[PDB]
Amino acid sequence: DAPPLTLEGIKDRVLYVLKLYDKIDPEKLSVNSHFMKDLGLDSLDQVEIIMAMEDEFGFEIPDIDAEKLMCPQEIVDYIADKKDVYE
Amino acid sequence: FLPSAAYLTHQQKVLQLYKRALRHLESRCVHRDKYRYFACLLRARFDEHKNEKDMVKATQLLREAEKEFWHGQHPQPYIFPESPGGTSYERYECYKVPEWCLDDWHPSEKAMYPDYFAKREQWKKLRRESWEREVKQLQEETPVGGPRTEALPPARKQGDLPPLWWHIVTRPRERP
Amino acid sequence: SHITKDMLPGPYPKTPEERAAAAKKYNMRVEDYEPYPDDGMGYGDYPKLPDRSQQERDPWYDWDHPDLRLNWGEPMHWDLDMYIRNRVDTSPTPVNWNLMCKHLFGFVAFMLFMFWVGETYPTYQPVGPKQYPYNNLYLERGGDPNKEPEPVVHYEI
Amino acid sequence: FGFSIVLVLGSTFVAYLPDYRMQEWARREAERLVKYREAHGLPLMESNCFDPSKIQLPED
Amino acid sequence: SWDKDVYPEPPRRTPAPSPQTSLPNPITYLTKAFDLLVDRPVTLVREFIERQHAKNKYYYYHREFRRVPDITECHEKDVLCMFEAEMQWKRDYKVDQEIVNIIQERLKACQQREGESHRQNCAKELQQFTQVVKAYQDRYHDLGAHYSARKCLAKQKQRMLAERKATKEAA
Amino acid sequence: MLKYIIPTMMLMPLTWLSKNSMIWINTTLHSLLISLTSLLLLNQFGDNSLNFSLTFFSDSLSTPLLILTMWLLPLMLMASQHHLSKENLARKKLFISMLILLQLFLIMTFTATELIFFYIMFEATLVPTLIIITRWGNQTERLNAGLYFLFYTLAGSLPLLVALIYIQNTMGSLNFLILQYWVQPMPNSWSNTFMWLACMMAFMVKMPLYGLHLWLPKAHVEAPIAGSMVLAAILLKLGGYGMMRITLLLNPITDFMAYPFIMLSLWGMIMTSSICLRQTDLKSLIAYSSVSHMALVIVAILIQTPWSYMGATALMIAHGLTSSMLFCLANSNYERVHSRTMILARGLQTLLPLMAAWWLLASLTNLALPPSINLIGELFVVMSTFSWSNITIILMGLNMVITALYSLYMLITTQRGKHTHHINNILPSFTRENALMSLHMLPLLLLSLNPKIILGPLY
Amino acid sequence: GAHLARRYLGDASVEPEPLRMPTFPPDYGFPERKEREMVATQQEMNDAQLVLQQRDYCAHYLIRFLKCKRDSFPNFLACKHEQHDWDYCEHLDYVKRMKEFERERRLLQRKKRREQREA
Amino acid sequence: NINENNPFLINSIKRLLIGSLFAGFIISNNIPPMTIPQMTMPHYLKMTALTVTIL
Amino acid sequence: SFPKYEPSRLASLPTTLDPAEYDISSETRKAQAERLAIRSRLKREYQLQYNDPSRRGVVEDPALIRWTCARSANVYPNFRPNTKTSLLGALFGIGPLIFWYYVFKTDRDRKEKLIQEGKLDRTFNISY
Amino acid sequence: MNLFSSLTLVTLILLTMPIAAINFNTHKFTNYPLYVKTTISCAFITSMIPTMMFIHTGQEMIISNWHWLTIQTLKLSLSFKMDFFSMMFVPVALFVTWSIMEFSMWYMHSD
Amino acid sequence: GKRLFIIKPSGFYDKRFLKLLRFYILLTGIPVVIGITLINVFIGEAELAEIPEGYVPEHWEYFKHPIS
Amino acid sequence: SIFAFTHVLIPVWIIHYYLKYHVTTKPYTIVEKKPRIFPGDTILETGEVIPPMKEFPDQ
Repeated sequence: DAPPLTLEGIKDRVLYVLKLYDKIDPEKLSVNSHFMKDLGLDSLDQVEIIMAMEDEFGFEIPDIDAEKLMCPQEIVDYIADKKDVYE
Repeated sequence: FLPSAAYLTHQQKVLQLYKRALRHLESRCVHRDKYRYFACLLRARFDEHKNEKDMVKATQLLREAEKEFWHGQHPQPYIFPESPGGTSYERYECYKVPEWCLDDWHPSEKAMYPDYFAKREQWKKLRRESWEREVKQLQEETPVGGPRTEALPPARKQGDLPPLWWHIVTRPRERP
Repeated sequence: SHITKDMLPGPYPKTPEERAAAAKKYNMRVEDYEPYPDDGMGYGDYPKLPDRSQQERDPWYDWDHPDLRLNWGEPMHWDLDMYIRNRVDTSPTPVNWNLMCKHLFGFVAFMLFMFWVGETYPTYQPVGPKQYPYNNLYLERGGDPNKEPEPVVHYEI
Repeated sequence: FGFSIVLVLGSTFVAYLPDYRMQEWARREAERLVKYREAHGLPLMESNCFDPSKIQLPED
Repeated sequence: SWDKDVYPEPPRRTPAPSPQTSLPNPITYLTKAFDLLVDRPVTLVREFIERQHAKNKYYYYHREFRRVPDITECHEKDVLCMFEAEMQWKRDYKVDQEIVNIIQERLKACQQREGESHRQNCAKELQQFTQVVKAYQDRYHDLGAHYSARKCLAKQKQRMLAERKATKEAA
Repeated sequence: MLKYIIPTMMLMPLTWLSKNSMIWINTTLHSLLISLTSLLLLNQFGDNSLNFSLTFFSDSLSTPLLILTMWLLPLMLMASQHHLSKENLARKKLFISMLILLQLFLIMTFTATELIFFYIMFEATLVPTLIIITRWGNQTERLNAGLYFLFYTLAGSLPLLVALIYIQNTMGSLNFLILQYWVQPMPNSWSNTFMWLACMMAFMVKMPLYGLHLWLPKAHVEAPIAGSMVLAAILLKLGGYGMMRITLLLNPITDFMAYPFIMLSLWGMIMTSSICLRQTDLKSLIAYSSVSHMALVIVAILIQTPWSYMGATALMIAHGLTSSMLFCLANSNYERVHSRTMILARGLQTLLPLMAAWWLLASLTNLALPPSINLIGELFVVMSTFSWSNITIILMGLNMVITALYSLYMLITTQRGKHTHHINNILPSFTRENALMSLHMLPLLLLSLNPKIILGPLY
Repeated sequence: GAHLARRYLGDASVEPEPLRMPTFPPDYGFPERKEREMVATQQEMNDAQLVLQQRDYCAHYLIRFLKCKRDSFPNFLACKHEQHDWDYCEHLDYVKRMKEFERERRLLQRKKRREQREA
Repeated sequence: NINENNPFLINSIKRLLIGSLFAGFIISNNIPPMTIPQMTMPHYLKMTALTVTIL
Repeated sequence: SFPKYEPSRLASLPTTLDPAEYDISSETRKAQAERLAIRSRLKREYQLQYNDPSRRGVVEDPALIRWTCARSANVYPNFRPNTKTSLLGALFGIGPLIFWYYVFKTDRDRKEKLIQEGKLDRTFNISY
Repeated sequence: MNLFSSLTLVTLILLTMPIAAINFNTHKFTNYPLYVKTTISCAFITSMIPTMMFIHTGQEMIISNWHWLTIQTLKLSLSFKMDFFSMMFVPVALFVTWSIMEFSMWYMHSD
Repeated sequence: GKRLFIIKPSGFYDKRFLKLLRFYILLTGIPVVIGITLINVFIGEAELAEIPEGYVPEHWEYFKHPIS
Repeated sequence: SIFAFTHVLIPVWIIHYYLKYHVTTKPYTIVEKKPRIFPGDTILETGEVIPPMKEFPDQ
């Protein structure tokens, strides 16, 4: 049981599995770029995205916190709060 | 029943029903790709009348949705091993010692670890430095007599740390 | 120091007095203070609560006491000792309750009935007795050393 | 003066002491009497611990 | 040493193992190394100890007692008579319980020696067991807690009066 | 025995003519040397009891309990600081000397030939205990507790005096031997019924039985640790000792007239183990544990088997040690957090780490740990009552299940799962606390090795 | 089997109820045939420490197998054919018990139906 | 993070499958026979074990 | 499409099919607003007395103290012995006691009669 | 015979020493699990041999001493027997538990 | 660059108590066991002879162990 | 191999010192269950034979 975690590696993994999902564009997908406001995809597929991150990293995130992710940088904020991802 | 809002909205309620049904269909359906098929079938069922704004017909459909969820739910939902009810669910709560303690040691054993206790002394000085004036004035000036929420405002005013941070900054590692 | 008047003597009448008092003292809504009422069983003027309360109260609210499911200010339900998680799980069961106990009692009664029908109706393969030669293993049973050697032998077939 | 002279000394003092409530005496006395009873033909543990020659029962 | 006429050891039987093996014999090498590594040095230390025993010697005795007469030979109250009588009876009661213990130890030893064949070669010991315990059950049993000696003798009168009326009705 | 009494007299002006900050060591050292000389008593053999200085004699009903008192004194003398160190010199010395005088009347009670001398030293055991609990109770109903205490114990034990005087001037003297060796069996008229009911009702009050038991738990939970331990262990086991003595008379009627107390005792045993399943206030559970054990003891004395008496005296000694220790653990937790309730002080596996070992050990000795003396006592009581009747074993085993259940509840609720992380005043455990844990759980394990010392005179 | 099925479904007569096996008298379809060798030598049987419900027929074969199994222990698969012979002898013993049951069955059948036809 | 380069666990699994392939026969072979075996079965009563497991 | 899920004393009714969380009135949302105000003020004073560095003892929780004084010794005032209280008292106290009294008299009379027959199986029955 | 009784009692008593080792520890032994694993291995390899004696010939025995509280007409002592079940049962459990000692070195390494 | 700060409760008072306990049983445990061993191996136990003719013994000379 | 030395000699020496002398002075101590003789056996102790088992036949 030794998983190593860091900031930019998990930023890479979150950004990677957002890039792999199809109906977004890989062109204008910044690190801090929104979900609803600029990409334009709706709420329901956003919660399917949240489902993808939960199914990847091995812990549920709650519905109280599921309202407010909205961009990949804030997602990396909340996951780094979960696993305490600093040195 | 939630910190910021006094209650959950109906769009929020529809969304939580969506996540619950999708989770139990994960638990129901092995092999993961027929899962993917059935999940898009479920998403199609929510696409069937997604663009209607009869709020009373919407909550009628929501009641029948709760009925059709409870009819075919799964007995043991696949919950992750840090979730409530999970396989761990604060496994190492054994090894989670609070940080108000560790200072009731002996000065020999304190002298075995010099630098961490020197930096802990300057942390504690950071705590007592800006505890009274800024934090207490921001909590007895900017709130109303009835607070009416629980999200506390940050210290945007001038200087030091946002108020009441000790037992929230200083929580343990969740895997020691 | 603590005031004697934060305790709870007397019952709930009248409707101004105890209702305003219990709302101000138990930190609740005025009408949602419901006493028991005066069944005479003691019980004071302490509120009635919906009594299930512990495998409810969703864990993601993140209150103070992380396993007791408390909030530091609460009417502190009367049967709380009978309700802390590890004691009584009143979660909603996925079927019913009547239908649960009907299936359980039916299966237990069915297996005990077929046990009885089995008890009256044994199995046997076509088998003779175990032939024991020395007067049915006599002088190696419980005793009678020289009292009654009683002749019973087996015959070749 | 609670352990090193009290507890351990009490442990030695109740470790061995006389035959507490006359035990090993009773072992050796029972051995001699059963050797006697099975040598001299008499029945071991005769009933009627007092002799019924020394009784005057009430009659009718 | 221990008295063998009261602890009856039955005649020994031991067969000689006769191979008819060519592996051969783990237990022989085992017991050779066992004798040479365990039995010799412990015997050397024990012989050293027994020479230390034979340096100077002690004795201990059996505390023999007399026979004070009787409890049917004391009067109404006479506490100084009954004290002798009932401590005599209580010493009899202690040694009588130890007799029952010795019979039970004999029965355990008979059961273990004959192994898987219980129901032969333990007849005499079970018969003398039921005799001694029929004596004990009839004599000292149902007197409860505060035995002095007197409740035993009231039982004695009661039992022999029962058998008197029994032989009168069946005489 | 008089060489065991007179230095307890001379130990009383010790605290008086020792100056301040020097009394403590003196009282500890000298009462422990008295405990050695106490354990020197054990000369008892075979035929008789050892009888001398005509008022005095020792059975093995009296030797182990007497050693229990003369060993539980200095343990308590050490135990009762940190709650009166900040009190004054005069009240400190008065407290200590009051405990010593309490010990003196206890030993006078346990070596009583004459039963009138026994009754005088019985209520002499009563009178300082009230002053202790009422002056240093450190709660607010201690006043009512002492009042209930004295009126229950007196008014139950009062007509016992009249019955004993009636015995004294209808038969002759009250030497226990001349109570024995002379006792005529008394028939079943109604006056014999009242005399038996008087003596048994007085000690039913003292044990308590079930119907008179709220006497005790208020007096336990509103007392200092010294009065609580002496109260529980020494007073209740003194009531049992006195019943074991006085039951030698009135034998041929107590079979006829001692049914309904068995039924009250067993149903009270189950109800007491059930009421200590669901209370708060950690201090109270050990009091109701004591009531459960003493109800079982009362069953053991109403039946009259030597198996029952050996199990009775073993149950007395073992539960005295166990309940006294677990009271001391409850006091240590309450001095860590000034609460007296239970659910506030959760956690405590992490912090105070080897305190958990002593909670484990005390609670398993309450559990009937499988070689423990508690198990030996309860087992022989269950054997003897099964010989009494073949149906009583349901209540005994249901007692065993619920006893294990509340013991485990006490273990895994007070000291298991989560520190409540708003506490920040609990220290590491001092050396004195671990010293008292050791002074409780060495003699119980040594008696677990060789227990044939402490079984009854019906050996 | 099918006899069990007939005994529970059809008549209860023609199947003899078990563990009360001798109902017809002996030496009746025998006449003058019994030897019952039983060459286990009962004294040596009891001096051997065989278990009850093992002091049975063919026990001399068991004695042979115990002799070779004592005498050749670390030989792991030497003693085969003696215990094989004991298996075969007890197979024949089971065959003899089956012969007893079907003798009793056919006696009850043919006898009682001849009797209750002509009566 | 699939990793089983452990000498400890391959020792333990190794020696327990050793005990789970041979040692049942090492036990069952030279048991002291303390019962009487049946051993005379009909058809479809010794085959019933393998029949039920295969179906 | 369901049998509509009756509750029980144990099978608690979950928050989905209430259906009281559908006909939301004015005082429902007013009650939720005031209920959040209550929880807000209590967590505010809690977090004030929870993050103080001068704080030594426990946070001195008044509601647990109040419930302890309720369950422990405020049972008896108030109390009047009514029909219900007295009848349930005389049932739960005397009833099982008199039941066990009858069963123990039954077994003891059977045993005394059987040993007065003379044929008790006291073949050896020593430890009584 | 001396050998059978002596080896079964030392297979009992070699399951006593590590409790004495932590009771005389007053240290942090980083090899105390290795100690317990090797004393378990030694106990099994000394316990398999008396079972081999049992199936070679037998000599099927009970040992008992150290009586305590021999109160009324019974007595009870430390008394235990080695027969069929008590003989062949033990080395199976020792082998199983030695494997679990290995696996609990690995699985429970990081606590 | 991998090892962390694991928060421990404390160990100082606990190991202090256990060390004082083991040393202060050791202080007169070892002389006690050495003494009882020297007694019952270098003076011997006793002998089981019968009461000789015309001899009266005292209340000792009845016990195996010599400190008994 | 100081470990092998202590853990297979010192309790072995103490227990075999414990199993001759003290425990055999206890009289009804350890008892063997007897080996099982055969008709083709003799006796190691004094030496006296048993007549063998009789005729086999009908195999």
